[PDB]
Amino acid sequence: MDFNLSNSQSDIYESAYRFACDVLDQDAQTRISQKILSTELWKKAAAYGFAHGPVSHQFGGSELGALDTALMIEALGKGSRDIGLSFSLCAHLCACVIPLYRFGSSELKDKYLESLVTGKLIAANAATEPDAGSDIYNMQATAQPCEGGYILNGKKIFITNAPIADVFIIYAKTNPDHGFLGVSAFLIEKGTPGLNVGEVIPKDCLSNCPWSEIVFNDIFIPQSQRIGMEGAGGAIFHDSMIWEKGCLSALFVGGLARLLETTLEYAKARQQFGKAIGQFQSVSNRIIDMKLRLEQCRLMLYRACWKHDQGQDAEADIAMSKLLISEYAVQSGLDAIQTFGGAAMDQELGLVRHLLNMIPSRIFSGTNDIQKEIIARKLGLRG
Amino acid sequence: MDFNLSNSQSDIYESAYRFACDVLDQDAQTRISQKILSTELWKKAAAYGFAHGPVSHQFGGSELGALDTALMIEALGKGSRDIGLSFSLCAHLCACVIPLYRFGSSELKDKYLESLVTGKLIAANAATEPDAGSDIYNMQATAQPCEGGYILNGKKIFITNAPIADVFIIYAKTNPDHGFLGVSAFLIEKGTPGLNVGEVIPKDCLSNCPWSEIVFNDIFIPQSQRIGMEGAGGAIFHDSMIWEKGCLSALFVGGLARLLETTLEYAKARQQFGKAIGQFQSVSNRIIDMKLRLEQCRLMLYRACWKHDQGQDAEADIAMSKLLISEYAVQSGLDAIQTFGGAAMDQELGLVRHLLNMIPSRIFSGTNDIQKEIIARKLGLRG
Amino acid sequence: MDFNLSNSQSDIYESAYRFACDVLDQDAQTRISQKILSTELWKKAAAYGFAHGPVSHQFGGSELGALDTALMIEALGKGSRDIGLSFSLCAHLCACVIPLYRFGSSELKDKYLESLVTGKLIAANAATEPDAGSDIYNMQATAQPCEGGYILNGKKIFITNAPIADVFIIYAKTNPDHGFLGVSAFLIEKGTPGLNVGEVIPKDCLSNCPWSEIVFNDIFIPQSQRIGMEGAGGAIFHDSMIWEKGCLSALFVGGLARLLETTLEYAKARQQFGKAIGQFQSVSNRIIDMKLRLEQCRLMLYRACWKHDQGQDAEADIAMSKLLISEYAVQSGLDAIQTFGGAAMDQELGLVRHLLNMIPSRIFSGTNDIQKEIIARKLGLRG
Amino acid sequence: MDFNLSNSQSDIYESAYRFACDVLDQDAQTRISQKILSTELWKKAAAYGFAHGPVSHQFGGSELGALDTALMIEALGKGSRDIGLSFSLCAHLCACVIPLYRFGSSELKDKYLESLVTGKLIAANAATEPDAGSDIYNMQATAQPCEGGYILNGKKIFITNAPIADVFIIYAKTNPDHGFLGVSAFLIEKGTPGLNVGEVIPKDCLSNCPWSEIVFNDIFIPQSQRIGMEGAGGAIFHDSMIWEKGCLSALFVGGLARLLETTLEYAKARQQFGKAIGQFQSVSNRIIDMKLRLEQCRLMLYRACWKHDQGQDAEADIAMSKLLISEYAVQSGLDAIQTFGGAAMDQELGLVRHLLNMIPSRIFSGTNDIQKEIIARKLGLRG
Ligand SMILES: Cc1cc2nc3c(=O)[nH]c(=O)nc-3n(C[C@H](O)[C@H](O)[C@H](O)COP(=O)(O)OP(=O)(O)OC[C@H]3O[C@@H](n4cnc5c(N)ncnc54)[C@H](O)[C@@H]3O)c2cc1C
Ligand SMILES: Cc1cc2nc3c(=O)[nH]c(=O)nc-3n(C[C@H](O)[C@H](O)[C@H](O)COP(=O)(O)OP(=O)(O)OC[C@H]3O[C@@H](n4cnc5c(N)ncnc54)[C@H](O)[C@@H]3O)c2cc1C
Ligand SMILES: Cc1cc2nc3c(=O)[nH]c(=O)nc-3n(C[C@H](O)[C@H](O)[C@H](O)COP(=O)(O)OP(=O)(O)OC[C@H]3O[C@@H](n4cnc5c(N)ncnc54)[C@H](O)[C@@H]3O)c2cc1C
Ligand SMILES: Cc1cc2nc3c(=O)[nH]c(=O)nc-3n(C[C@H](O)[C@H](O)[C@H](O)COP(=O)(O)OP(=O)(O)OC[C@H]3O[C@@H](n4cnc5c(N)ncnc54)[C@H](O)[C@@H]3O)c2cc1C
Ligand SMILES: [Cl-]
Ligand SMILES: [Cl-]
Repeated sequence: MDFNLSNSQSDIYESAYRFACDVLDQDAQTRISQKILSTELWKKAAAYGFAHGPVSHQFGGSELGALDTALMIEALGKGSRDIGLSFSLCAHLCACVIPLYRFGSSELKDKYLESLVTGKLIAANAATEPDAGSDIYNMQATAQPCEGGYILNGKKIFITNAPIADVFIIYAKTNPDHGFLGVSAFLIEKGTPGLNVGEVIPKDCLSNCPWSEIVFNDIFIPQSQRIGMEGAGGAIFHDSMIWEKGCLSALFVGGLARLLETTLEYAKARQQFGKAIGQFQSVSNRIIDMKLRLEQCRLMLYRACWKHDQGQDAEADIAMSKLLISEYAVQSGLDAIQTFGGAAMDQELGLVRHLLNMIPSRIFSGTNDIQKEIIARKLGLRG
Repeated sequence: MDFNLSNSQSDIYESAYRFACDVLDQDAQTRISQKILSTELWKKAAAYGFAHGPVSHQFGGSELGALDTALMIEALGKGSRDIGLSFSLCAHLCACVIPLYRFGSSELKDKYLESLVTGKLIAANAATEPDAGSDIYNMQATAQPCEGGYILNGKKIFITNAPIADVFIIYAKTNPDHGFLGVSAFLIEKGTPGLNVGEVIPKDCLSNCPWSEIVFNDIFIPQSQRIGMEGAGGAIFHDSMIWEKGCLSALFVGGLARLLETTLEYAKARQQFGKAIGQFQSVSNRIIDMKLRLEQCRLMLYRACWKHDQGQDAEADIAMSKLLISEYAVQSGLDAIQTFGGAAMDQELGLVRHLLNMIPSRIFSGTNDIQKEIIARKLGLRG
Repeated sequence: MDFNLSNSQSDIYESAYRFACDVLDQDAQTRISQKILSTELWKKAAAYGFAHGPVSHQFGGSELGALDTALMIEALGKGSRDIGLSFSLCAHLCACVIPLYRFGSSELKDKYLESLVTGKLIAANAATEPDAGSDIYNMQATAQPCEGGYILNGKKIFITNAPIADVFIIYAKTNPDHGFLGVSAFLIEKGTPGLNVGEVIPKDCLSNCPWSEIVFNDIFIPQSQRIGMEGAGGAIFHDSMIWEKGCLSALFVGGLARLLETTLEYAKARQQFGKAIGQFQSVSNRIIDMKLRLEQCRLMLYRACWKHDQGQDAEADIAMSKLLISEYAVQSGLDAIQTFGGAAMDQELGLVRHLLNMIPSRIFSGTNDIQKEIIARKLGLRG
Repeated sequence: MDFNLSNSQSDIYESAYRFACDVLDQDAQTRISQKILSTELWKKAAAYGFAHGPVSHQFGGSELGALDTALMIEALGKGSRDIGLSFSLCAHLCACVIPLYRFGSSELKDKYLESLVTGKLIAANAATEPDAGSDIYNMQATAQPCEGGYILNGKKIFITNAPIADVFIIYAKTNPDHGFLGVSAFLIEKGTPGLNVGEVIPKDCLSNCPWSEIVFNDIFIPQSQRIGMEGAGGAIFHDSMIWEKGCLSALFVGGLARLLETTLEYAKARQQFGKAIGQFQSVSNRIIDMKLRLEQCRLMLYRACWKHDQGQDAEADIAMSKLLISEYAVQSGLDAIQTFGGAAMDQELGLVRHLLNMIPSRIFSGTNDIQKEIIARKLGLRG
């Protein structure tokens, strides 16, 4: 048992933190105010290494493990206020780069993977539908096999990066049943006939991270664009969620570390009744809760990633981490606001915007109720 | 013991609800989107009766008790999405109209009170300072007595309605000590030399309800503009907070009643896994919490107002109501968002904006930690 | 709307409180220490009126409504430390006296009801089985119709008062289906051939309130011992639970009122660090929670009972009250213990025994998860 | 970073677990029922190694680090139902053996330490007084220096093991001020003139772990019985609490691991409504909370002990662990009871007794409010 980072891991974290502070956080307030996702800045961050993860050197990646990748993303979360951009970049990595690397043919990787790893192409992951969110195997988009490939029809919604993506990793039914083997994955390029990408739909949470719906009207998918085997898509989707749920969630751990530091500084500096407000137990009790949450969920995250790196079954640990991080991030957001009082209603300081940005952490990649269904199944309660 | 409204009270509630739906809620989405406070619409609502409260018929009021006034404001909260406007109107009523009615001289009431009651003049309440929020008796603005009145200097912050107000109810020190008798209240008109009203400072919560800072640079206050006796201001401020804390908080009870209805409708209609999502206990358990909260805090509010109407000491009951309503409003906001999942990130439906609008309820008129200090004192724990 | 008791209700409460303090609470510590249920003392309390409730004067009752009955039981809970005895007496009233009064034939009432009302006979309610607790319609005891009545077989468990009861109100299947109409109710006397009443089974919660299992080995039930019509038993059981869940739960409201007074007195008197421990916000924040809980659940209880008295549908209100009272009673038990620190480990003061006595409130008459299923159904979430 | 135990640590844990199951847990139910602390069995466990900890081989110890010692005690907590005995043995180790080893003179260690390490003498730690619990530096017992040593007077309360102890580690004032340097520690033998050990005072929590008060009436303490330097006692007390708070708290982590296994087995086996009760989300959501708590507080405990072993400052980490473990142990106790329903009221299964045994974990060695004061001070909020 050892609770230190390796020297390599300390360097990865500190380098990522410096990049997030010195490059991404510069001029963040203007981009946030204007709801701008700068794709030039996104591509710099991708190329710096935030789009690399476990990808091999052959395709321009860094062969990072899960703990290394989570540490990099934790630094990003602590160092940059522009969490919309960071969420966009990490969704591309965890839900698009990594599945293509893990399941795509040599031909598909040779054509697209280095471009996705190095900041040349942006990808979006398209699985959720109007009638298939938590119940993702109810998806109704169909990739009907035909001569030469598939005919694709359907509608996908809530698709992060769709308005800016060059390629789409799309999940659709290649068989009528709701089984583990009815879903397949495909890579489709922007501009393919019949791919209709909707306009950006604004939101108040992660408000500069673009999403939209996409509609497939009789798209022809060439056989060679299928990712993995026929029917693998349920398993490919599942695997990609595991990566997203652990590593991507590290963003909110780093965000909580930044929030706690900001909150402690204010509670020491702001005086009422002749003393720092942190001297009143109502105030310090909440801040202590924020610190307890941060230490607990960080350790759970690190252990989940470490278990994956060891080749152990980490499915329940990752679901537990996802759940704790997101619940703790939202509640600590509210606790920080309450520490600042009326001063929390300053848009520049951004405490309310920070809370808005944490609200979706309990929803993306599977809600926290679905995390508990996963844990319940692993505990043997769904027999 | 009786838990029915009177017929008079049912009529007051239903008339207020119809006005909020048929007048104020029309075109609310455009005003919300554009961050517009329509003063023409505000004045219609004031004149309809939302600026009347307990004021006598002599000054154009309706002689409502606290329970009647709270019921009217509950209807406003349920019926209109434009809670920024409603908060603006109720702050004018509870913190400006009512103290002037209760403490001002016949001369001051004759000059200003009917105008404030009937939608002709807008008022702002100015007590909080940079170094005096919870510790309001630390306020440093000084009204130094002189020949003919007072010389006023100081700075007030977080002042609801200041950018649109015609008159300001201002609290300042007329004596150096932090005692119950060091503070006095004054009415000052917009345009008085030395009154410098700051520009609107935007916020994400209650985002169309304007606030700003105001600065006093050697304002001369004529003696006849003092509200109540010299030193009454601590007691006048306290009394106005009691009215604000009970009646004004009813807005968030009505808002919770609307939110619960919206949430129940969705949980019955949205299906996943072959059934309505309300059939899963994770989902229904949260909605039941929202319903438990609504019923409990509504009863506590009604009893607090009823006690006031009976002439009983309601101070602790009002602090308890303020605390429960605001905590429950925020947590139910988060519960509704979690019920809708990704669909909660629709700006038109407004579930995230609703949460933003509830966040300040735990802060205005005294934070919830200060409510617990008040209750602790009434329980004998501050002896 | 009115939050005062009537003069009649104030007298009922104060008379019950005096009886609980001056008769039942005397020598309670010895009976508690020795795990004694004094049936002589029980019968005095029954005859005083705690076994009367809504029963008509014809059978020696007081024709109390639900709110009156709940107030009497609240006083009992506040005034007597011997909550095991009080629970025993209220179970007899709410689950045995009242169903017999509401559903039994003139012949059955004439034979047994005045004796049960006036402290002459003790009754036990026997519905729960090893395979039928929350799922009460799965009960497997069978009352097979035959010439002259029924042949009864089965086993009932968790039966309050069975070791001391003279008569048993028993629920059993008269038809094979799990429907609303498969269950019937019967009154059976102690000593009937084939009625095998088990020995008292000790417990640490409500430890002097006796319970045991009972077994039916081919009991012959005469036709005239059926309570209500054939198949009414599901509805009779349901109705009796409504009475038990509202009125009987008042015991724990009165117990919380006593606990809060004890806790406030200690927090004012116990000094550390040069002041009363109630002056520290960690301490006063918990006590304030106890007070918030007490006021909220008392109002919910009173409204539920008042709605019943008005002839309105009170089913959801009663389930909400049951849930709030019991959750609040347990958590306030823990909060009081934490206020006293090591001093809470005094058996005479009884703070730990009080917590033990509250633990079963979340279980009897339907667990709190079943209360939420009931509320969910009334909210339309079980369609 | 590594989350595996070493092979040595796995052996320590498994050996301790086997001893707790195969020796201490045998016949535990009889001892629990009879409120028996078997000193013969206690001494076997001490000699097995539970009284060794970090003590050197010179005095018969095992030179364990904090993580090793915490693992041994975690196994004890999981393997033996007789947590009263385990608490007694661990209090002797952490608050008496370890301070004597760390601070006592060669002469005092040579005379007493091997006997305490090996199961020959039992010790009690006596610091708390009627007016000095959380405010331990208010203690009023005085050790007035005189020719040859000290004259001791005072009263100590809540003293674990006092009715069975052969020696007492006693803290008293050697100087009038409440400073870090006013308190000294002394070892006093049973039977010393003027040492009046009270009779066992029963309690419902940890009910077979004996405690009592002790009174000093003009005891003469020889100079050579002082432990450490004059005035070290504040620092010796503090150090002993650090050991007690981390390692001793591991008992409740192991107890939670056992409780969760018992609870999962029941939730899989008990059926209602045609399925295992674990299939209902109200039920599985609570069990998942128990599992989340166990994993989080175990990791926090291990890291606190590891930090100590690394020579790092672990004071805040230990206070956080103490707080989380004890809060989680109590709440999981209530969650297990609610999972079992009426079946939790079985004394043999012991779910209610388990809860009683966890209640004091939030109080011993400093309440959880004092843990938050410690963390607040380490966070810089008490400047
Ligand atoms: C910021 C963000 C980015 C996203 N990016 C993408 C993307 O890039 N690609 C993509 O394909 N999708 C994306 N999604 C969609 C996300 O996958 C869905 O929002 C998620 O699967 C939940 O589905 P839903 O929103 O339809 O909620 P629903 O499934 O309708 O859930 C509604 C409520 O019902 C509860 N519920 C549903 N089923 C159960 C059950 N069995 N048991 C208990 N409770 C249940 C839910 O927990 C929730 O409380 C994104 C979502 C967000 C918030
Ligand atoms: C929507 C809104 C509208 C407002 N409108 C007006 C207006 O119209 N006129 C006007 O004069 N003011 C107005 N205010 C200001 C409001 O009165 C102050 O925000 C409030 O008094 C709290 O003061 P503060 O913001 O400086 O917080 P602070 O007092 O700095 O509180 C910061 C934190 O310290 C805690 N704290 C402070 N003292 C204690 C203590 N003794 N014990 C425990 N905790 C403590 C607080 O609870 C809070 O968590 C408005 C505020 C809001 C949010
Ligand atoms: C003090 C006390 C006195 C009692 N007196 C009597 C008496 O006099 N007469 C009599 O007949 N009975 C009596 N009972 C029994 C009581 O009725 C049962 O304990 C109660 O019905 C719960 O059943 P159970 O204990 O078998 O729990 P179970 O039904 O086994 O419940 C176990 C767990 O599963 C949960 N669960 C079960 N079904 C669901 C579901 N659909 N959804 C979500 N969660 C679920 C439960 O909430 C609980 O958490 C008494 C019980 C107590 C504690
Ligand atoms: C099982 C058990 C075994 C024990 N064994 C020993 C032993 O062997 N030797 C020995 O010397 N002692 C022993 N103790 C005593 C223990 O040290 C004291 O119980 C503990 O120090 C708390 O003191 P107290 O009980 O007087 O509570 P108090 O100090 O009176 O606390 C009462 C309440 O006030 C709160 N409070 C007090 N001060 C503050 C503050 N500044 N800020 C916020 N809240 C505050 C407390 O948190 C608590 O909620 C034992 C206690 C227990 C439960
Ligand atoms: Cl405090
Ligand atoms: Cl469910």
